Amino acid sequence: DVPVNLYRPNAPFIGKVISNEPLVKEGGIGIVQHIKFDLTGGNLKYIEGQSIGIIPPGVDKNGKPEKLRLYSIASTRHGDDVDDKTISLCVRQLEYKHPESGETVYGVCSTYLTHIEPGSEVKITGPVGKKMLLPDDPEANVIMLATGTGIAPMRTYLWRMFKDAERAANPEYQFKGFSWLVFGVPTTPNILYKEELEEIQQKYPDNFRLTYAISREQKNPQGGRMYIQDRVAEHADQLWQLIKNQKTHTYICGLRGMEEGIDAALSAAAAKEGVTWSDYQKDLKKAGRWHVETY
Ligand SMILES: Cc1cc2nc3c(=O)[nH]c(=O)nc-3n(C[C@H](O)[C@H](O)[C@H](O)COP(=O)(O)OP(=O)(O)OC[C@H]3O[C@@H](n4cnc5c(N)ncnc54)[C@H](O)[C@@H]3O)c2cc1C
Repeated sequence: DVPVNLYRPNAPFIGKVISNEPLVKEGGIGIVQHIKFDLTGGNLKYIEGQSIGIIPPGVDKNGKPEKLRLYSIASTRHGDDVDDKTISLCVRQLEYKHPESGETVYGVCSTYLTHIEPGSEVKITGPVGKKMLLPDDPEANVIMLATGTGIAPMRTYLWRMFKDAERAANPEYQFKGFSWLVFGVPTTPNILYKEELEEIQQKYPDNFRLTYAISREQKNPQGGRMYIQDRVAEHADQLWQLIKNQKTHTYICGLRGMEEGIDAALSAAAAKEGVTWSDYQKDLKKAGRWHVETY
């Protein structure tokens, strides 16, 4: 029932860019763009929590054709316009240091995508992934630990839950559980979808809690810069008591390196009640209630 690999890299869907909008505001670090693709002409269908491949043009340094790169789908199954005609991505331009031969190195597929113009055609494959699916249970609790572009699966959950046009389009999914997003970025202009995240929390103050960890603007109790792991440490007992509910799911998305600090905090929380988190977490993983996708 879950759509997967409707398109494969030997014969990918040639979609077309509708829009390419900036998500990082003035005064922020880096470039993250919201890119929306036209899916008409084909049959790419997808749900929340899945990814797609994009194959960038050109060859590598060895002269071989470039391979696909996976990106978390940033839209619900219906697309941003709730017309079931498009798909959106949340793409950050990878750029890095001198000791990788040169000076600043720019990632192939990410630079391509963040600079791509409306009207351009793109090789799209997928969808893929069953690790990050949203439960159909409206009474489910959904904890969302995200940094940077790991917001993208979170945005698909939240939009389906809380957007007026989504509610009207999903008679069966009228969310009434609780959801809690801890979102980690370096500055306030780097809060992707800040306006819409905060508006969702205004409409649904009892069903959505939004928590930020902004490193360049906030210190943890030890005097260091604030990260997502610090906010989880700070709310560890609440987060543990939510996790004990049979209906509670937890999603972790973003660049790799966050999972350790999150675990040590929940380890100290669980231990208070004579539970070793790492084994309890094994059972949550088998139960399909502990979702992680870092990269
Ligand atoms: C399931 C999944 C979902 C993803 N979702 C998203 C998403 O929603 N948004 C998004 O922006 N990205 C996402 N990514 C990452 C994305 O797929 C690409 O890896 C990323 O965009 C960079 O690709 P590129 O083509 O720009 O870089 P490449 O040109 O392949 O450059 C990457 C390579 O350069 C090196 N490198 C990278 N960073 C550094 C560094 N700091 N120092 C030294 N060397 C380095 C490594 O060898 C790495 O393999 C996702 C990845 C996966 C696996």
